[PDB]
Amino acid sequence: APDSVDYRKKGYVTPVKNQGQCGSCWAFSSVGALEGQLKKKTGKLLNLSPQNLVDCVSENDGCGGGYMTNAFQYVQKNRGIDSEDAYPYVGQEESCMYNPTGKAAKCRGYREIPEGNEKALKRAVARVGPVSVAIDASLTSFQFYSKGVYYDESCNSDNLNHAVLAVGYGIQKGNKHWIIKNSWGENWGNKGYILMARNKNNACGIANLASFPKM
Ligand SMILES: *[C@]1(=O)[C]N(S(=O)(=O)C2=N[C]=[C][C]=[C]2)[C][C][C][C]1[N]C(=O)[C]([C][C]([C])[C])[N]C(=O)C1=[C]C2=C([C]=[C][C]=[C]2)O1
Repeated sequence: APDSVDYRKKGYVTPVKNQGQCGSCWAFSSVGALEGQLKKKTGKLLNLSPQNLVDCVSENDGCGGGYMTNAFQYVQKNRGIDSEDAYPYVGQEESCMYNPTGKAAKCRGYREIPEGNEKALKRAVARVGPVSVAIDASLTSFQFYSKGVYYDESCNSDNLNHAVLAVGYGIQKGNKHWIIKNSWGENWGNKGYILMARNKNNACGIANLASFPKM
């Protein structure tokens, strides 16, 4: 077989989604990883509730931003995360209204990939499934990406400002990459996804704050 992987072909990744005017990328990145482990464990692909996270992970700041680890920790000690269906995404923080009745998954903690180590991230994506990663999506070059293996010498691995999901990795025009599921609607980039540079000195800090939930 090939030196690459794509969990979209295993039905691990739900349809692209759109944050709207809410800094909820962390929530979508978290839901993404959770959904992947859920499919892997129960064989059912399902959208988990990003709003549940936005309104209940108090260690984060709702539409102000957050970390995926805090999100996984929350799911763990809250002993559950509601499904999208049971806790719709309204794109604006409101009081926590988590309901045990709509629980569609749980977490048993999380593991973090060694900072800046793309080989470790590769192994993780291989062993586990979709992995949450943080990146530098400042550059306008990132803003209107549409195809190819994105790479911009101007990216700053120290400037992590967006949270997304790594659902695979491979090669293209002889370009090693990471298969990234963004959350700015299917309309953005190649159907919501974007291929980012791999083994290129940790371009855009793809491996500086990666993690996955245990389930
Ligand atoms: C996320 O929604 C990404 N948006 S964005 O609009 O998609 C965008 N992305 C890149 C460049 C420009 C626009 C922007 C900001 C909100 C949000 N980002 C985050 O939540 C990041 C996530 C990664 C760095 C891990 N984290 C925070 O901003 C953050 C973490 C916090 C916090 C407040 C309190 C506690 C933890 O903010």
